Amino acid sequence: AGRISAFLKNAWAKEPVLVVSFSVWGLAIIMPMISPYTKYASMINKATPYNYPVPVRDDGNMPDVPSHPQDPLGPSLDWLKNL
Amino acid sequence: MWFEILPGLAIMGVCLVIPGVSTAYIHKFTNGGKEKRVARVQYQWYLMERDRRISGVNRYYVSKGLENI
Amino acid sequence: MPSTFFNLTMAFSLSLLGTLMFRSHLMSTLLCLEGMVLSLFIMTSVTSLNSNSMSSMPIPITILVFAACEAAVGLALLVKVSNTYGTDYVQNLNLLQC
Amino acid sequence: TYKYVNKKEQESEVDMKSATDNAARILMWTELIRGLGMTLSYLFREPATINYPFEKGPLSPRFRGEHALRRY
Amino acid sequence: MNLYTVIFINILLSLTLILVAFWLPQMNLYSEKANPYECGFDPTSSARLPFSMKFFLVAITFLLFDLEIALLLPLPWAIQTIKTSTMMIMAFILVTILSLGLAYEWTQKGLEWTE
Amino acid sequence: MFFINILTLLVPILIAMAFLTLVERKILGYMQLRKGPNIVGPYGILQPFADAMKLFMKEPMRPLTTSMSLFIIAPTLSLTLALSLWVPLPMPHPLINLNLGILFILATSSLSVYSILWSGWASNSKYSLFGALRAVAQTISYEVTMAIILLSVLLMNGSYSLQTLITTQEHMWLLLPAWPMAMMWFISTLAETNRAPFDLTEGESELVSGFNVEYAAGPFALFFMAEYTNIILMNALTTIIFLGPLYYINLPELYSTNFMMEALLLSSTFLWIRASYPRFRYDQLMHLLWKNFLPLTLALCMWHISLPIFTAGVPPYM
Amino acid sequence: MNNYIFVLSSLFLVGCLGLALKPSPIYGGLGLIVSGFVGCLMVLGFGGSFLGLMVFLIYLGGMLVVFGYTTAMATEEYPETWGSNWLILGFLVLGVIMEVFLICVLNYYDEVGVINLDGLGDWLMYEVDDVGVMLEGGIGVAAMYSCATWMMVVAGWSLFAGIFIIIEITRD
Amino acid sequence: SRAEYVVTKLDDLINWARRSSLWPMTFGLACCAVEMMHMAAPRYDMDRFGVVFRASPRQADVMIVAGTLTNKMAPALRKVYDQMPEPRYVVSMGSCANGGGYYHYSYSVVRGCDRIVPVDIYVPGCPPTAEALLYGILQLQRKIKREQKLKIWYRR
Ligand SMILES: CCCCCCCCCCCCO[C@@H]1O[C@H](CO)[C@@H](O[C@H]2O[C@H](CO)[C@@H](O)[C@H](O)[C@H]2O)[C@H](O)[C@H]1O
Ligand SMILES: CCCCCCCCCCCCO[C@@H]1O[C@H](CO)[C@@H](O[C@H]2O[C@H](CO)[C@@H](O)[C@H](O)[C@H]2O)[C@H](O)[C@H]1O
Ligand SMILES: CCCCCCCCCCCCO[C@@H]1O[C@H](CO)[C@@H](O[C@H]2O[C@H](CO)[C@@H](O)[C@H](O)[C@H]2O)[C@H](O)[C@H]1O
Ligand SMILES: CCCCCCCCCCCCO[C@@H]1O[C@H](CO)[C@@H](O[C@H]2O[C@H](CO)[C@@H](O)[C@H](O)[C@H]2O)[C@H](O)[C@H]1O
Ligand SMILES: C/C=C(/C)[C@H](O)[C@H](C)/C=C(C)/C=C/C/C(C)=C/Cc1[nH]c(OC)c(OC)c(=O)c1C
Ligand code: SF4
Repeated sequence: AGRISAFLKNAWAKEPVLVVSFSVWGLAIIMPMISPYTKYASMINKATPYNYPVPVRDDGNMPDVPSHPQDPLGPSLDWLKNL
Repeated sequence: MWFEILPGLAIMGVCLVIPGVSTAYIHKFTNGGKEKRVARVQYQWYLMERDRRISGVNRYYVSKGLENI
Repeated sequence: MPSTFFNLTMAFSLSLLGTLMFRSHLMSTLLCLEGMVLSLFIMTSVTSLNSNSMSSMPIPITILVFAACEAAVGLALLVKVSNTYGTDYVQNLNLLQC
Repeated sequence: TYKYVNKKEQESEVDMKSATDNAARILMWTELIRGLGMTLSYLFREPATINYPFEKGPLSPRFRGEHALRRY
Repeated sequence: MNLYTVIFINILLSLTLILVAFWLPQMNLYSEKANPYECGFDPTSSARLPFSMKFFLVAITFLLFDLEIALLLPLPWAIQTIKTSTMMIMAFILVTILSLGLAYEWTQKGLEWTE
Repeated sequence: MFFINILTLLVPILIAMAFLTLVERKILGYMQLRKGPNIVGPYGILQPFADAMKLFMKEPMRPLTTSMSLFIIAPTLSLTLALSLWVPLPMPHPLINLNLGILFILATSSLSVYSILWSGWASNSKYSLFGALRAVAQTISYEVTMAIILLSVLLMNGSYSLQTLITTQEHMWLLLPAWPMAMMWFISTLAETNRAPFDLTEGESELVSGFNVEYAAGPFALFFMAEYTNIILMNALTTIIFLGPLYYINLPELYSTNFMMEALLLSSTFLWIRASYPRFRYDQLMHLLWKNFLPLTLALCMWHISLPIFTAGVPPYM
Repeated sequence: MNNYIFVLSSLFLVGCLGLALKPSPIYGGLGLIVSGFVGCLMVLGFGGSFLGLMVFLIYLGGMLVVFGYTTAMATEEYPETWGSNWLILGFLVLGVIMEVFLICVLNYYDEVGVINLDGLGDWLMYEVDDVGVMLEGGIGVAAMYSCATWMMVVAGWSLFAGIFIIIEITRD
Repeated sequence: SRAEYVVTKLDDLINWARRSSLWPMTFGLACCAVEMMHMAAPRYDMDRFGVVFRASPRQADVMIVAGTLTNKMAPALRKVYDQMPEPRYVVSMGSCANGGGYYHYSYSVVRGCDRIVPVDIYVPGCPPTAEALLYGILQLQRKIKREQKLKIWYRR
């Protein structure tokens, strides 16, 4: 706890490439854990529509599936417009 | 003096702009005054092939608008 | 596709003939083991592309991954064979008959 | 009398202020940028060239050149 | 087709300059002109003899690291997956074992050239 | 109309390559307190054409110990790959539009190392073999980091298409979010192109001329045209990737003019660098790249993998 | 253009014939580059792209190393070339005769099964999603980071262990 | 005739290219080679005449013999000269090279480099001043200017 500071100052003086390399390596593993945006990375990738959204046959027990795309139901990308 | 380097540096400059300008214009001259269509994925290639078929002159860049229906 | 696999498969056979028919250098026999990896990789790549099986396209990469390791391990051994007799001739590797 | 050209081991302590200076020297290539500066300054100096054969290098009256036989 | 045309055009220029270089000059061949160069004296031995490679271990370590490039080059497509946590974890580990492999070789004097 | 488009690429480049030889000799001149060429034409502008003509009237060499097939192939390959590296470059619209342009540049660049290897080996001379085995050592040095550096930059770009870098840099140079990789990228390009302080394959001081010591006349001219074309291309590539020129869809002429100014400036820094530094030792080139750049590049690869994830800044696929 | 793929696979075949006759590893490394390049063009013709350029990239770095090892360990005074020895020169020529014979023969006794010279080109691409977007081989290869993560574990471990393996093999 | 005129101007064209690109071989023997380095120095800047030193005799046009030629070095000088591609020119610079100079009567000195190679221009001095060498170099360009190879081929 006291010797480490001496070592770190020593390495930082004479080996900054490695001190920078470990810091950036370790800073890259923390930043996803604590950022409040890491969750959107999946969401934005899931919100990109490559395949055709094949419609489903409306039996009659679908009260939360839009009929027309401009219906007030279904997944919405407002969180992405205002992101 | 040092500005006597410029006569060669200016030639080299003119030479390096001919590639970019000539290619941009040649693309417009061979694509009906439009940028050469880029096709990265199969979907875009399909659009060009459809445009080539409905043009009437077998060229994808001869667009047909509401005149045609 | 039919004509391509026949030519690719015969390409693999020629390298298997090359590997099984030694000459002097051990390095030359190592290059035939890379002729075989290249033939197999191209067959797998064409098979997967023709059948549209995207989930099999990882496999051709692993073949290259596990083919380099052999090339590395093969070259590492070739260094030890050269450090002993000063060449890589196979005819020198014959002490073990007795 | 003699002097040391490459002796300096009167070792000091690496302060955090000084360690960060050594690192910036190493990471930012500062002394290599100083050398780039010296050749940039020379680019805007007047060249020392003379326009031979229209200009000639200076010579003195003692200059030993080609031989000759003189008269009275 | 364009990409085939432009490269034949490149090849034909390189060929065309090669032909002019050999059939245009006036050539005067004799043995002492066409001997190998070695700073003014005769070579003491052919140049085909073994040439020790003092960095051979790094050479084969280049192969192993070269194939580990082949595993990282799909990443631009991989960051398009829904399974972002998985993609990232696999990426971090892959780069970390390449680094751990590099550290071991560095500390074993593996990066040093054999004397 | 496509053949005319090759002319307006391969000819301006070749003219620009030649004058780079003149700009090199005059910038090196004034940096050394002299004038460089200025007699052969107004300020030497004809000096490049004199050197070319003289080299193609010089007797070509066919050494008795040489392997002629590869001896001839090597310079031909050298100049072909130098010109072929140019066809995908977007300025701002490329001659050949490739989805994986960056890999085409990586793969073409690597294959050009074999012109050094084959020529040196085919010369069957000791100094040419020393030069070839430095080409092997130099490539093993910079190859691993150079590819990974590109990977790091392309995770902000989204693809291996070169034309998509124009759109990535619409509002900002990639030099800012990436100046550590640009610094490491720039040094790699000096190693890729055998440029001082990394002219180890040639290295006139230690090897008389390295790989091309047995080459004279027009075959030797082709090697140089290749060397100086690559300088422009690698700096042209660095201008696209990191110093994104202004692109307005209505003013494609603006992008080319700005692209040229930055490519000329970066090409000058190669000439500036050659006048300023001593030459590396080729064992120390490996240590520079493997013990400094590589540890940093792996960390930056891991930094830039995570960076789009925790800022939700993943580039689009298209 | 209907013979295009057939010619590339024919060139690939020769490159491995020349390779099998095993001249000096300087030329054996030259055949692998040209076969590597030819084979790269085949994977491109069939619609690949990432797989084509990778096998070309990987074999460019492999032959660089192999060249360094040839000049140090597998070089003799008079390196052999395909024309160096009359006997090898015989089997390279004869080898090309055989393929011109095998293709012509096997084409005579089936006409469609193996070699269908009558129909070269008609059967290169079978299907293709004409309105697709996500079809590059890179997407399939990139599945190692999500779906076939097991592929990458064994691949990464293979390379990781290899560093330890070679350092011990070459150790003094 | 018209063809004989065209051949004349083609002769000037090829000469001009050889006049304007003389690449001397990096090669000096003794004190005369120090003054050859001064001619490359800024004040005279031979580079401004298109004169570039190249190390390899294959890439060199001109061999400047700048110092004493001893018997031990005589075969080696001839060998690098033979390996110069043609056309090729020799400038003999200094008394030592010109005729032995201060060592003419030495048992170990070649009494003039022109016993070993053909010499185009002789530059007197011990050493010649850098201008004297420069005058000699520029006197070699005028010699090339008077070259008449193509015209003589026409009259064969
Ligand atoms: C038949 C046409 C079809 C193509 C044929 C070629 C297929 C590829 C074969 C590769 C192997 C060559 O097979 C070759 O066999 C010969 C014996 O004949 C052996 O070669 C050995 O003996 C021969 C004969 O004296 C020597 O010339 C040679 O230097 C020596 O190494 C090797 O083991 C192998 O190099
Ligand atoms: C042996 C070698 C080992 C050394 C290397 C170790 C690397 C370990 C890296 C751990 C980092 C994983 O970091 C983890 O990222 C994921 C996604 O990226 C985050 O996960 C978050 O985002 C995802 C999508 O992005 C959401 O779907 C999820 O619900 C949410 O939790 C986690 O909150 C964070 O903890
Ligand atoms: C490295 C060496 C590479 C050389 C490789 C060989 C290149 C030449 C390719 C030979 C392959 C067959 O090449 C050609 O194929 C076509 C169709 O594809 C055959 O068939 C063609 O003619 C037949 C009639 O015979 C018709 O049905 C039709 O016009 C066409 O199918 C031709 O008879 C043959 O000439
Ligand atoms: C002792 C030596 C071995 C120790 C080291 C190896 C440890 C294992 C690490 C690799 C883990 C792979 O983990 C495995 O991933 C696959 C996909 O990637 C998951 O499998 C999944 O595949 C696809 C995902 O699209 C689904 O269609 C499928 O239904 C589902 O099971 C498994 O549920 C998980 O177990
Ligand atoms: C690099 C390119 C250039 C244009 C350079 O500017 C200059 C012009 C070339 C130089 C320096 C040498 C040219 C020829 C040569 C080999 C000289 C012999 C020599 N060389 C010495 O040192 C270098 C000596 O040192 C005491 C000597 O005694 C002797 C006798
Ligand atoms: S002539 Fe004079 S200056 Fe020249 S080498 Fe001889 S002694 Fe030295």
